[PDB]
Amino acid sequence: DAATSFLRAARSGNLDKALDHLRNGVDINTCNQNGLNGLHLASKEGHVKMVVELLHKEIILETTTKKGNTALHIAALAGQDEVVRELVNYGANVNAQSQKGFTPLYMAAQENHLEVVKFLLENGANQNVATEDGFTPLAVALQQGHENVVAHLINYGTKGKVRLPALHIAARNDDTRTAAVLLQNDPNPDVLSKTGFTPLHIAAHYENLNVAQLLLNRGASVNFTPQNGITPLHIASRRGNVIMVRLLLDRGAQIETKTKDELTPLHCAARNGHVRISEILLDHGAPIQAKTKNGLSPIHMAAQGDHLDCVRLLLQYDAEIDDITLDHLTPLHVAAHCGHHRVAKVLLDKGAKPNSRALNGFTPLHIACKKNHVRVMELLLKTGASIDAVTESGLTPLHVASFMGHLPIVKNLLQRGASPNVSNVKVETPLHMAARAGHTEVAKYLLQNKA
Amino acid sequence: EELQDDYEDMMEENLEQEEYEDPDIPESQMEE
Repeated sequence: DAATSFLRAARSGNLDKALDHLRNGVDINTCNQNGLNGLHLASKEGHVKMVVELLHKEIILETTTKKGNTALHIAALAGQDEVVRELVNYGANVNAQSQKGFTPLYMAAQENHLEVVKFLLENGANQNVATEDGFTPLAVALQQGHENVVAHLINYGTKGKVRLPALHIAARNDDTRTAAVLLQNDPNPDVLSKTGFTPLHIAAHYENLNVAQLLLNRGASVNFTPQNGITPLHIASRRGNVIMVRLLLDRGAQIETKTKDELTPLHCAARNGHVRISEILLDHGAPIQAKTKNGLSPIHMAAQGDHLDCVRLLLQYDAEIDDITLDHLTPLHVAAHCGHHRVAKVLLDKGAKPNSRALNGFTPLHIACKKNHVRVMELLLKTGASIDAVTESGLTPLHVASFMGHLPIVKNLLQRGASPNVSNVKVETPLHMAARAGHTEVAKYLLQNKA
Repeated sequence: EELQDDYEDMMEENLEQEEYEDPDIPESQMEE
């Protein structure tokens, strides 16, 4: 009576009566005379809420009827798109075979359920599984004249699973109930996607703390390293997830791990200007002088992104203010290149050398005059940058400004007393470079001077 | 809408794998 009433409530969608019966003590795995439990009956009738509630109360998802049909089989044969999606989201085997060899894809294809067919194909349903008759979903769709299903089956071909694994989708939505059901069914929290990222990576990306703690309590690798070397701590530091960084460090995240391009989590934090995360990583012992493949320290990445407070914090933690890359670029060089005069001001007011030479002998003043960064130019000249400094090729800042045609830079350089009659390794003047590039206004201003 | 992120291509775009790499160190050589 109680089990019959529960199964009747499951069939009718009366969720309250079924929940009351389950509270009273009715076993959730009871089935009718045909082998159909409450999950099968709810899946037949499209009762998505009843399906979810029964899955939460630990019904056996892969229970088969007397014909061998799982709940996914019944949902696909009944064309319940939302129930099919919900069953797959909780870890239903899309390639299950019944007693006669039918798969959910076969049932969806024979019944012209195009949405179910598309969703099953997107979730790795193999359309080459034949029944005991040798029939495929394509063959039965051809026999029944289901033209759209035939076209979709042929066009899909063997594209495989293009949807994320169910644990990744649960981690994205912070949905701990689906994740708990999935981990009860499949005990592996480190399931890999096509890109090689675990669900912990997804949780770190969106700062889904609850599913992150649930995954870590089930044995997720806090230091998982894909082929590109991006650990979850890297993602948390890049995204600015302070709480996720704290959680990962508390569970044992390694502070010095490098990516494929040799970036530390401090590099990711400083590149995006996350001051609090950078301070947490430094207090946990992150190397402040660690370098990427091109020799960029975290202060270089902070200066490149105009992250003034991150530059200040790194300088406070004794970062080398004149560290060079492989191209011999100081943070002042990077600041002059990107036009960040505030970063340049903080660096020069903290003791950065204004006349540092790059690989081609370029000073920060040369780079500022190249890119028409006038404020960086004034800041450098005020903090004692040499206005007549030459490169390996003998290029003065006036040469660079005149060739690039930057009128404000040329005007300001001549106003401060830069000689326009200097020469290169070849005997070439700023007027030569202005005429060669056809900058009539710059050449005219040079000619009003003593050029 | 509201379900695009369930797919591997959308997740790959969202995770921004290029943001964990050293892009370049441009010089813009003046001579030619």
